[PDB]
Amino acid sequence: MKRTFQPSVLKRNRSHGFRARMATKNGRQVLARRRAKGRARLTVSK
Amino acid sequence: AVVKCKPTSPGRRHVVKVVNPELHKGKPFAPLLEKNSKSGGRNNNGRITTRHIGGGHKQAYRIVDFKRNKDGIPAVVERLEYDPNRSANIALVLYKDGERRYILAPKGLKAGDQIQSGVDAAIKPGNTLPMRNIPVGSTVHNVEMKPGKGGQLARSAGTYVQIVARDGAYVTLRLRSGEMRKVEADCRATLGEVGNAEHMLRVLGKAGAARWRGVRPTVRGTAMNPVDHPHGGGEGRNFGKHPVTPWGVQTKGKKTRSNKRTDKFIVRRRS
Amino acid sequence: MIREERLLKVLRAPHVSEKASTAMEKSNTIVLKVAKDATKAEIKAAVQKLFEVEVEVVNTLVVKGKVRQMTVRSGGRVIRTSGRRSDWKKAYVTLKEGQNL
RNA sequence: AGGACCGAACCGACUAAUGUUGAAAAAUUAGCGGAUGACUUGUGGCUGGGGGUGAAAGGCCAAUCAAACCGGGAGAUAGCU
RNA sequence: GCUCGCCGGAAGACCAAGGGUUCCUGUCCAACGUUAAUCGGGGCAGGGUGAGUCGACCCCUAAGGCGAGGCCGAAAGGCGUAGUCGAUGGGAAACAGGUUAAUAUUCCUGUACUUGGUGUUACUGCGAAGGGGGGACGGAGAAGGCUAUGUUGGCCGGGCGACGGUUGUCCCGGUUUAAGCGUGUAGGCUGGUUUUCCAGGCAAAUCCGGAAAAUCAAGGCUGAGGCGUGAUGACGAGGCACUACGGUGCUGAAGCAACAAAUGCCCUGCUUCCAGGAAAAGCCUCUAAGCAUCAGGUAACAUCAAAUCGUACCCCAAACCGACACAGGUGGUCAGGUAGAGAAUACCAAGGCGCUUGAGAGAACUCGGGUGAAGGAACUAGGCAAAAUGGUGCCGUAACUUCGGGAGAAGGCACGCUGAUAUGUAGGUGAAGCGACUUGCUCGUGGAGCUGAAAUCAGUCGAAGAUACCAGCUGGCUGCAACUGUUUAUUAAAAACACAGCACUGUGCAAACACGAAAGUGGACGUAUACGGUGUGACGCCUGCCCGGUGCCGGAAGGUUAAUU
Repeated sequence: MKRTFQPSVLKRNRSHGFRARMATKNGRQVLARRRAKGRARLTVSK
Repeated sequence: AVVKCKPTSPGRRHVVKVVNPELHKGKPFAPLLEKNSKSGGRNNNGRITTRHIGGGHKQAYRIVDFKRNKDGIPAVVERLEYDPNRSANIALVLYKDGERRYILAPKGLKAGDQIQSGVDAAIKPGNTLPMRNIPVGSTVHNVEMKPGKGGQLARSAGTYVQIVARDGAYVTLRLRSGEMRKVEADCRATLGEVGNAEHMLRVLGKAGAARWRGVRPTVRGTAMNPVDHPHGGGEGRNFGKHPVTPWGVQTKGKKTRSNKRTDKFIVRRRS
Repeated sequence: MIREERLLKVLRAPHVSEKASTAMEKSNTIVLKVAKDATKAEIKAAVQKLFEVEVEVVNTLVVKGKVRQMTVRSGGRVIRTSGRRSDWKKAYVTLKEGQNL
């Protein structure tokens, strides 16, 4: 059966990547929270 | 000519098609084409704003001359062409200076005919004149609403407009709806009716024939649940309510026109 | 033209392997480790100057490093650590007729 | 010619049996329907929660849907256990 | 290592996506592996990915995104113009052999090709964010010409049989060879060439478009394949040597023809239909401003430059998505033989596997199957399940019907092998020879050779000849829905939804309506033969009476009636 995760690097980066987070102020607020928590990986960007 | 197909399968039993031998068979005139991407009835917000639109055949837009501005230069009709963007078909006309254009094909037009526009053009089908220069009682089409804007009225397949009166700066027209309307006498019109009057006689025959005109299925309101439509549920087939649109406005009789800016131009409303 | 300091930077080490030895003894080809950002023109100039040989052509590839795992003790306690070795660039330098080291 | 016919790929899911701490959080085996079309499929894109989308079943919206998920108001309130 | 078995339109081979060293070599067996393990996709160490031509990047744009100014909006922000991004699409060029334990169109050998820069020479009108061509486009169907590929013959090399026979209508194997360059033919399209003129191509043009005149239609574009060369080269059965028996080294015959051939190529063609089938750049061409013995353009030659990133390996799977070394899911490409209509099916090739617990036993019972006397639906809610039918050709086929259907209705019969007609027929292909011509990738005639159904007559074996696999059960009466379709991913596929058709109703375009505090956008680059809403649901015959109630439409005299005053 087809499962929900159907990976694609281009779609991954376009949806949750660093430049996508930086494009809006809500996404920029996501990054600030993750910096405050001290996350080792800020985004899915790799 | 309208032709009935033989019932060699269901889906062909009730198909009636309008066949036109004089329509061009080759490709259209390339310089007068543009792309026309489909919308699905979605606006720039991405939401369905008109229901039952989507799919259908790919179409290219043909730039049709609705203004008819080239005054005093005769044009000859090269060929009649099929146009997928409208019910009427169009004519490719060659002006004496070597420029080509598309116009709506009037009723009697055919290849070789001569057309002209302007104040001094002869009173013949396919000729475009200001309505100041057209005799009262004439049958015209592709009628301008504002001088120089381009034809807006009576553009469909079998439609036409009657000039019923001329009173000063305005002429009074009888529209296909039966409405009497005033327009400026400087607005242009083309003499004759639009051709392809057999358009209304075609029968699609099957569901798919409407799907490839880009029409999606219509679900009856009474077939839904109350959350989806005012014609809500019921155990079995219940209605018990006044008919309304999906947004709760009483259809089947309630008038919806509200335009005080324009009311001065409506001599009589349709009936 | 490439400055001499750049040339003294771009060459890292000869690369020793049986593929490298076979290449040298078959095709007169020299295999080196080079700076990861060294272009073929830079490698050509560097070999031609620092090794005093005449170079035919340079072929390059990037080698991705592997994950290496080993332990470090931090205050009377051994902890397992993991990390990736750094990438490096490998040059296949074909010599016209000279002899190298 | 055909929303034509029989029938593989391909797309479905009518019946039975098995399975039910499964090989599998919906499958397998034997049959079954469509199979040039209102078909099917890859790759991108758009629509966001009282909102979307729906050939309409309260269907689907990441194994979650008569109002998703995450965080917060928040130690809601609980004449009940 | 030898046998046996399984897949073979896959369980083989090559990728994309995704993964990320799983790849190859050496070592180890704790843990991991549903057992053991000397083995491993496990631990440790070392190695491995070579590009002007493949891909990315790059030039160009689709849907869409972002968007200087701008227009809107309490703020946040929304929309959008110029523009700029965005492939799943268009833009330049390499093939064949050899080689590593692990890479190859990348390394080597041989033979090529493309684009650009810079010089020299010769001849010269060059020059755009501008004009025009082109790129550039659907579905279906039908040839015809070919090729990949296959079969047989010839040729070459080998063989003479563990058991009767086997010096021959005998057996086994091989009979390969590319890009490029030259030629330009089966086919497809189109009249050509000059001269003059101009209300068109936002300006101007010698280009495109248009109008006349003359003169020849005998011209040009496009195009598979074949042929030549590439290639006295490479490869090549097999021998001859060494050996660590892994494997390495040397040499090397023939290397042709006929027939059959695609779903591949000609073909982005041709014919036909309606539902009427991207864009932009590269490319060709025309001029403007401008430049003027410059600069630029064309051609030849020379020379240089073609960077950077990917390249291992899996890839219908033990490397991806499913928590697992999970009977599931996953797009593209290739496709050999014998039967066969076939990519079904059976058995095989190349290739790959026996599915990571075994050994015995031969109870009940469960599961998956085979066969059953007599009976034959008596079973059961119900013929559920099973059994049965099943191919091709021919004969024959009712009611009813919207005249198409019903219909493979039903029901029958003939099917193997051998010989003859005919040492292989009808048909297909077609060589030499010969005749012409405009003189070779020519035409006509001819019929060698090859291939080759179907039928009839005669005979013959078996219980049985569509012998296996494969492969319709049929008929009668009725309810519902006209029909193909769609749906409750995961207990409901239906009589439900949709549907073509019908009706009512709204809407005059800045349309109604919908999404939006708005700007705007969809409706629609449409315009009443159009668009939205509602109900009904092919077709046929039809659709009666009621306006008291509730709605909607019209009217406004009168009564009542808000802010305000």
